[PDB]
Amino acid sequence: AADVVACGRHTGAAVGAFSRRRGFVARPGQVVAEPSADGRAVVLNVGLGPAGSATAATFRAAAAASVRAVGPARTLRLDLALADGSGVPAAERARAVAEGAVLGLYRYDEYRSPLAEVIVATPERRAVAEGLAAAEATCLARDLVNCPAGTLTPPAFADRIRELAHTAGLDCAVYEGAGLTELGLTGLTAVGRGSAEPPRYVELTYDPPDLTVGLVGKGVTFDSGGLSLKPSGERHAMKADMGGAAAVVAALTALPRLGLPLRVRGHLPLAENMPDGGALRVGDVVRHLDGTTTEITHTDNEGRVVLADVLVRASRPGPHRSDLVVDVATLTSAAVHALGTRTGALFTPDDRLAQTVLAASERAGESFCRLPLLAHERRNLRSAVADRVNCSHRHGDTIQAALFLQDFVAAGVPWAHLDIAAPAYNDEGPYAEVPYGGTGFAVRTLIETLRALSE
Amino acid sequence: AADVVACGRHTGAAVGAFSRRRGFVARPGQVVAEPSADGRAVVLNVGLGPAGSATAATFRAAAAASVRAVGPARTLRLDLALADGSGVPAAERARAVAEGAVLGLYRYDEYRSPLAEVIVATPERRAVAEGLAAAEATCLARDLVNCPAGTLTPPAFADRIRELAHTAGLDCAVYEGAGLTELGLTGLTAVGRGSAEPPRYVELTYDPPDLTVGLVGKGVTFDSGGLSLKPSGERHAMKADMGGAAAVVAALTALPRLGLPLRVRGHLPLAENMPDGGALRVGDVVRHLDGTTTEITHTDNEGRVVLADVLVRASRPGPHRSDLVVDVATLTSAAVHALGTRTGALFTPDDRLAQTVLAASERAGESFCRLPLLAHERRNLRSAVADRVNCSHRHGDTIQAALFLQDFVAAGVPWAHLDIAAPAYNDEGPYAEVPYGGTGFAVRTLIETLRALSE
Amino acid sequence: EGLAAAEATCLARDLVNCPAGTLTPPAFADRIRELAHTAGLDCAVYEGAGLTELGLTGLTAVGRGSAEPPRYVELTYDPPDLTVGLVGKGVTFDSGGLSLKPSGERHAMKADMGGAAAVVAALTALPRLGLPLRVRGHLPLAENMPDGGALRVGDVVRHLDGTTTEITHTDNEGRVVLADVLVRASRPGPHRSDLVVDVATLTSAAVHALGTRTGALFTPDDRLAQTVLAASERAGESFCRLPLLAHERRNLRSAVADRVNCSHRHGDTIQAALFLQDFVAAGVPWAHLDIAAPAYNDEGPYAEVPYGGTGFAVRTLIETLRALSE
Ligand SMILES: [Mn+2]
Ligand SMILES: [Mn+2]
Ligand SMILES: [Mn+2]
Ligand SMILES: [Mn+2]
Ligand SMILES: [Mn+2]
Ligand SMILES: [Mn+2]
Repeated sequence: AADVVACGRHTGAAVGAFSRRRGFVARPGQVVAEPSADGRAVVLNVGLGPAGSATAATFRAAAAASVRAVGPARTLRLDLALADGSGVPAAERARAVAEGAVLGLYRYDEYRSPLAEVIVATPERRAVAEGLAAAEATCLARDLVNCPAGTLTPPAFADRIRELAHTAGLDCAVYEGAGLTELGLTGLTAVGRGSAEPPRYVELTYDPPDLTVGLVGKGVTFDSGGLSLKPSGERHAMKADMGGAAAVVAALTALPRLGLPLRVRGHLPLAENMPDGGALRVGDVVRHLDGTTTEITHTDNEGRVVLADVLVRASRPGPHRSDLVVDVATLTSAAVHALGTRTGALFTPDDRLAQTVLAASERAGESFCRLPLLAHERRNLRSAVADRVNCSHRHGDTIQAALFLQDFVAAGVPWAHLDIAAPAYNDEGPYAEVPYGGTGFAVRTLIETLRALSE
Repeated sequence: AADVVACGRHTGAAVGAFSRRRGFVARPGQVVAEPSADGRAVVLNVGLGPAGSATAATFRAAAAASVRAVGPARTLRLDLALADGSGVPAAERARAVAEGAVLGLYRYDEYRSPLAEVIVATPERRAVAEGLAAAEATCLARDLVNCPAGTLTPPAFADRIRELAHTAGLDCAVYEGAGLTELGLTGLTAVGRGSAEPPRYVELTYDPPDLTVGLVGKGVTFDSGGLSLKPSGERHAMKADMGGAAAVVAALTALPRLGLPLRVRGHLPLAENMPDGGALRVGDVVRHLDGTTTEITHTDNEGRVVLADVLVRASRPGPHRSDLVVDVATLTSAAVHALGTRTGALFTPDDRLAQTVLAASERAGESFCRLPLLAHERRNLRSAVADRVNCSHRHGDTIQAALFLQDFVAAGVPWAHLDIAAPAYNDEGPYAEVPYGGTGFAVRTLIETLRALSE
Repeated sequence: EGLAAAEATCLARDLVNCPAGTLTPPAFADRIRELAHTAGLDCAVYEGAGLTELGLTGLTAVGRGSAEPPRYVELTYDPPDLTVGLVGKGVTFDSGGLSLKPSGERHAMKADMGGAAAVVAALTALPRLGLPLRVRGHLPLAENMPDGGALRVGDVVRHLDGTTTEITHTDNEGRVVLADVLVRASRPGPHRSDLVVDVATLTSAAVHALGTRTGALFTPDDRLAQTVLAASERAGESFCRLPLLAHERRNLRSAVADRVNCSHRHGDTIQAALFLQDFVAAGVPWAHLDIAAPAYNDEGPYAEVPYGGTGFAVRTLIETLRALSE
């Protein structure tokens, strides 16, 4: 039995006397190992819960639990997708089992000083291939987020995107120094100025021969806070503030494999936010690409300032025309207080786009909830000096940040904003298919959203 | 095989192909379950590490890991103590396996809305019986510490000690109200006054027909801080501030089973420290039983004030004469900063008593380190008003608290002080034989110390 | 002998009291060079590219944020008459780095080179005493400053022994700086350092338990412990031994590297000692002296101790080296 075989069991399914004696009750993610019938290999009995309540997430989580229980085995065959009786069709089971296996195997050992084959048993080969690709993209995002900021600097991150673009056949332009200055991304330049690592701006285009979607990803490779320095003695995953950029890049790398008939452009501002003799100051004013002005009332609300000019560039009327814009950003720390650590916030004025993103997230097994663009919170954007502030010092910053970003989206362009600060990094232990640390959150939601949009 | 049999394996010992295929490498506490040879029951292979490095703690921890992996089995036989090859003699193996099994099975489910038999296989029946008794005493302390303070009030705790004394044949006197006032325990009375639950004082004596040892246990059943109220938003196990009293009571309950030829008296001041219109005030002075005075500079350093008069009573020259005094107290929060969460502090001027307690702790597998009674820290006891303060507001409070207690021990009486604030409560997850929450720390050290003293 | 021991102590007092803007790492290296020359001690100063070649990546990473570049100095007392290695933490100014020390709390940030001061001063006294033993001083010198190019939380240092440390708090910089020096000092090689003692104003957690006038001693070697403690008694300096608790190693674990420089949990004094232990070559006896609190007296003068820099550990070291030479 190829070293280890993992069998999915719904509640009520038969297992041997040994599994029963060990307490196997088919609880989701429960794994009991036993010798195979011939005594030459290992069987894992893996719980899928009641058949009537099982979802694709159940299969995804059960696959992750299987690969975690593999021990020193060289080969693992997952039969989980062959369990029927639930409402989850075979193709969705196969896709989810494939995702969960890759996501569950993920390790980040690059900075530390025998499993050779995972096989998914199913006729749904296409679904398996899609699952593997989606999960591999997620793991790419995980690597990028986990990467120490001293390795993944803005220049190094730009180089990495260039290499990934080259592999995938994606068109890539990297802007730096004077070339960057010409673009008028004054938020990026101002925020990035304090650091010894100069900022970068990268555009990625997936453009198959077969609507144009713009993806904007916040790539603050290290967020210290700037002069409004993050308190020492509080823990912050400061290197993880490029999770939005990671999600966008990774999603873009998966599109050529899927062959989606839609044009997608990625827009990635990359910078460090550092304290320094030449750092952006509280009370300074940024004049943005659209001529409007932002007073910097708190240097740690840097992401919205960096994204502003990119949203103008991405959405402005011009050559070939981006029909809709989605931004992804580890933007706000206020959200998590209400929503908790595992749910992202979705903002959009477009109800059908909201539905498209939420349904995409459900298929992907990623938790989002929509928050309203409350008109009465615009009063908290007011500045005594400029057109707006980047920080009100009042409650409601998650909503205020969304309204701030909305100011820079050209009139009539459908737009959605994904604030993923909390779910982008897991500071608790591993659970299900999610490791400690960088999660790659939103990659799969984005892929699913782009699929629906292409249909 | 009696549902489940647990086999101890040192590194290099033979296991079946299944255990090897699962990755069993005899790592301490590693458990791999497999069917028995006849297919009718369960075998647990349990790691004991290399034979040359195994200690009694290894066996204790391996036993705890065994009982945790039992599943729904009705009977468990531990063969762990029959593994030889290590330096741990058979009797010590049996004692430790017995302790670990009971300690590992411990659960505290009283306030929540199939295992019927654990058997230890060995000829060392006496050692097993001693291990079970020591562990049962530890679990009694665990229950007392875990108990909600609203259930274990000072009056209710006094009643519980009375019941335990009655079972064991121990002489017990409970003092309350006017009877308590007569004893002159003015620290206890002053600290306890703010609460609606009145304080208690309990004396327990083990007095077999076969030296007199005095045990003093801090029994603050709930420490809010008093008027110097503990900051809300910081977590404190305020109900666990009676861990010292718990350890002393539990140790006393084990002595009749062991039949130690020594007289041991327990002295237990019990109170709540609460804010109230009538609570002890910052700047108030307590006149103690020896006529000396303490200025209350911080109401949250209440334990030393409560213990002071009890130490005078316990050590004063008088009827039958207590030859040595050991106090146990969850006293200080400063210690943990240096020593960490799993090590108690030991203070004594007596080098041979220090050695006796430390060696006892080693046998028991409880971590202590001796701290010095630094003469230059007495300057931090000075008060502008009284003979001493209960808080210097300077670094070194763990040492200062010990010196404070030393003031009340009658001249020439050997004395040791055990500060166990951190190890008395585990606020991390369970590990080895230690659960989350109340640990019963110091019970086994005390029993081992009294054994050595009786020899 | 008393005058010489006290004069060495006063040299350490001067070095600690010196404003950090005067006693920069380059200036401190120059001062050691001058003191070595007086005493007849062999001295090598490493800087820039020459420093880079040594692979002291902890020192370089910690020191990078400052405008004052780091230095590394080796001092050898080598009379014609065992080889003892002394490692001294020389952070000439510890601001905290990006994990910046809170403003409104008082810290003697210039005093974070007290360990280096004690080692240098002890070495200057040896030629006067004529002790028959070879003693090498190893002094990493740097400023820990916030800057656009400062070491970041989450960065990984790859040390001279190939092992890795994740920087979870930039204010636990001393252990990171000392790591590579301990590898260099203890590695098997030419003439062979038989034992290593490090002295460092390392930890702020200790003082909570021990108070302001007592240093912490760590060593797995019971006889070396006794030698140092008895030396301290003769010198009138207060130390207490703390255990190298095996169960505190779990708090060194990192999700990314081989270890962290900060657990954000209780027990950092012990954890820091275990961290340093990782870099001492197998079989080399080692002791660690954590003297953050007693190195600087922030209360008024008492007895023979002034306000400010105390020169703590100089006399203990001299007494320890005397006993070791006998
Ligand atoms: Mn920020
Ligand atoms: Mn940010
Ligand atoms: Mn208290
Ligand atoms: Mn208390
Ligand atoms: Mn520091
Ligand atoms: Mn330092």
